[PDB]
Amino acid sequence: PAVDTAEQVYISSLALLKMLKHGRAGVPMEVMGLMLGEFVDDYTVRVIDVFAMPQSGTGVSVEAVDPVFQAKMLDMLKQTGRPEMVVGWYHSHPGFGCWLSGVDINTQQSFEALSERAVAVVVDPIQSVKGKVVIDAFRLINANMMVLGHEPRQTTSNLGHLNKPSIQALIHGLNRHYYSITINYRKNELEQKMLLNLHKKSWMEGLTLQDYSEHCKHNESVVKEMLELAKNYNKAVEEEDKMTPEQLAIKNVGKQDPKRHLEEHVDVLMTSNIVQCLAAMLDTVVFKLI
Amino acid sequence: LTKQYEKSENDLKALQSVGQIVGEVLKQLTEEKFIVKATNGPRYVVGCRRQLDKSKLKPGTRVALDMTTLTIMRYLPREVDPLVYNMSHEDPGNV
Amino acid sequence: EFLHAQEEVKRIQSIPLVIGQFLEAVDQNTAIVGSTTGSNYYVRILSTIDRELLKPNASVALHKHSNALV
Amino acid sequence: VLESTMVCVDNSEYMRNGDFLPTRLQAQQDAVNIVCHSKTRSNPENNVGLITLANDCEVLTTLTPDTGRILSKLHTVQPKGKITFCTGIRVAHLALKHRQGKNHKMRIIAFVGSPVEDNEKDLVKLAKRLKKEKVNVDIINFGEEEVNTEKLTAFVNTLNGKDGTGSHLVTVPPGPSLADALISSPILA
Amino acid sequence: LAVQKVVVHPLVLLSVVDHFNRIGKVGNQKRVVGVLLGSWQKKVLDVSNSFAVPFDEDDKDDSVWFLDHDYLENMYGMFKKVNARERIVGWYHTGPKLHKNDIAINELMKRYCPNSVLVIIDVKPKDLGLPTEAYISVEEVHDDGTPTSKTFEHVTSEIGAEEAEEVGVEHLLRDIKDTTVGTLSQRITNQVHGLKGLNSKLLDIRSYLEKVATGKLPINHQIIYQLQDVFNLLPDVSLQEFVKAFYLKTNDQMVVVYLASLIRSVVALHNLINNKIANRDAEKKE
Ligand SMILES: [Zn+2]
Repeated sequence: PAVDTAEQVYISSLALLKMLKHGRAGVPMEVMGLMLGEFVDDYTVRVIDVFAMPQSGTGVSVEAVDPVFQAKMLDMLKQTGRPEMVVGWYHSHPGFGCWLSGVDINTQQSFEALSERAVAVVVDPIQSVKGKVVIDAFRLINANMMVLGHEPRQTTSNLGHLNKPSIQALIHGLNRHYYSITINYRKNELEQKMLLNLHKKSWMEGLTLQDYSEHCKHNESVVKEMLELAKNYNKAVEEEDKMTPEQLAIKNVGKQDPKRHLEEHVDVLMTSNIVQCLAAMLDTVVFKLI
Repeated sequence: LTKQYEKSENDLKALQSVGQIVGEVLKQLTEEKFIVKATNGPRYVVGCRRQLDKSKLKPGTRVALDMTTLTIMRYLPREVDPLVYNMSHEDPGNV
Repeated sequence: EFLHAQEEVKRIQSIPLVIGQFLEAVDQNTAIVGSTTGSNYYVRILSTIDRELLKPNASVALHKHSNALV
Repeated sequence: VLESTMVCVDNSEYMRNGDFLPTRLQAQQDAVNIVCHSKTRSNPENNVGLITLANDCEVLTTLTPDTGRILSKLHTVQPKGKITFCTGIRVAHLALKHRQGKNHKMRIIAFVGSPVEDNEKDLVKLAKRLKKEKVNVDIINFGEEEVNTEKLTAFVNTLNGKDGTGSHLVTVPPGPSLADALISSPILA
Repeated sequence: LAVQKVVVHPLVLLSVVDHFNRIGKVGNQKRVVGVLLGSWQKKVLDVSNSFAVPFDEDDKDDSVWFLDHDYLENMYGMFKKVNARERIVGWYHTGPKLHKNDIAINELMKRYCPNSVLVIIDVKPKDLGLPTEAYISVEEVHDDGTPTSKTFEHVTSEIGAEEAEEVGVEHLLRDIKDTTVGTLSQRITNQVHGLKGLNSKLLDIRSYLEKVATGKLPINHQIIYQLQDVFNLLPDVSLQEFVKAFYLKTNDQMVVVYLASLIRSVVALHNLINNKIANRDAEKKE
């Protein structure tokens, strides 16, 4: 019964944010926690929620799992509608990629003895940027099976080889002592609409008019900036006429481009004045005494 | 001996710790970005621990950085040169 | 997706970054930088870097591994 | 048995009376100290929590496999306000629905030491609701049993229905200590 | 007051939505109540984490309600151990509006945090408003001689995210959030949302006044006092002084728009010049 390469680990929206928040706050400690969820089948591992284990002391490494903290947190989470078993553990790798070290391999073996399908999720809060989180799910490769000449997992699909392994992970034992499980994200309409409220400006701000004294001064200063930029823009036009195509860009390094700054000033000023004008016009009839 | 176990166990916890690179803060770029220079080495654009004060990290402050991430771990007092330490702790002879 | 690609290339700027000195721009995407480690490297420049700030003797943050100007 | 119990202690103004030596407040503290201790040895997993029956009910301590914390809370309980028995059982029943382990059985211990100022219809319908959730409330009719002997009679009879001694209505006449009659009552048996 | 603004992080919203879903799964619940954890910065609250607590209320009587405060203490020690800088800053409940017993629950919450802030997080995805409505308990000293009571005073709420929390949110909103719309279009959409938000607020007042007129609720005499100030503040845009000033200011911005558009067109002509030169040069060598 070899595990399938098409196995997927599903991380909920709540779970992903908790490890990112816990991992970032614990930078650079390899802060660990337990992933609650359910092994739906031989091909799916759902991570409904996670919770963070405390750090026993100083040291940038994964500490031993505290059994009293785990058991009495699991017991107390069951009271508020979370009767979900532990499907693995997560820990942070603050900036040096997502892989498993020697200590991480030993920690995973503790989970593998209890649950054979335990998943080691590594999250990189430092390398994670907006729209792309550096995450990976790992499960150990048994040395006895692979040494004798057996692949760690069967490949009955194309699903598990869509993500090219990183060289940093391949260096640190990927595909040698552990394998990567493809991570898919479970997002619903409800949670997705709720997250859309982030940075949603209040209705008061839309109709609020900017101070006209500062608006005119900003109008004043930026227009004065184009006065010098236009003077420099004229020089840039003549200079580029008599100037070789190898220096079309090299000569632009270290020297400001009047054309680029003129566009930015025009773009900034056009939205500043149009919005102020439209907001003033809307407020004229919306807030009327008659 | 019960005390022998405590000292032996203390060593095991002490073995898991890793040394930290000693540097010097040059300038704080952002709230979470710092420019530090190694004592004998290059200058790096590093981060800092959230739990740290970030107000005691004035430019020129000696700091300890993580070996891997180079994140600032703590701020240290001005280093006393061992030669200078031997200068102060030199016995005159009760003359 | 262009905005997503622009957003996702910023992970090359993740700390820690070794600090270099901009020496000479060979072309648009490549330049010579002097890392504080004491070695001069011919590396690439991230396309989302303001080339107007690449003045001579300008301190630049380089990738800790590839020394690229990020 | 593996059951979770809540003690509905009473701190009404009538708890200052010396009908029970030395004080009804002090007598009921010994009563809790014995009944709570009894539930501990019946099953080590048994859960005991404290709910005050003042003018407004206040859950001092929820269900816990601890005894000492119950008495420390009872030490700070001072006589104040009037009994509100209607809301006391429901607020105690609400905590029973949110117990540590759902395999535990419902059980509520009420210290009625002030008259229940409600109509018989409301008291009867409360018993039917507790019988729905298989909740057994054990009440000692000490204090003013001369006027509560009828309202509480409908309470236990409706809860116990026609079969099964789920709840008891043991009524101790005033004397040396109501706790001395508790060890002979079916509550502690 | 003691709080100037409450900042609710996206993690709290997801936790509250999940909390309502999991307990709501087993049994139909009017609302679910939890504890808000966060830090304090000047006078702006920074609600950043939350955990669920057992809670139940009888619908018939507001007085009967149970909150497992021993669970509340036990779970705090968990979160304090992991993150010591996150302290109890209030509670939350997912009920669409305030409840009568909320002032009673706050008193139980007040003993752990003296300036407790109740944030109502609506699980239902409202189209216009933010899902969070922060309140604080204050003593409303009436001038009519009625005794002072405990009332909830509204505190402005804002959804803000930590740098790492924002990173995960943009990952989850990667596909649906459309960032191609320019800044100018975004501000106009804000103005449309401002018009919709103001309209909804005005209908709420009109609905309240309609019920007052027909006797459904009595006259508050604080809303009516407030309403007279609202209509008195309505400016007269037909004054000659304001119209001349509006015309004078509008023309001041128009010339700047005209100057920017004038610069834009010729810069566009320069780009067309370069394109035709590049096209002509490319075809000459080929
Ligand atoms: Zn690790």
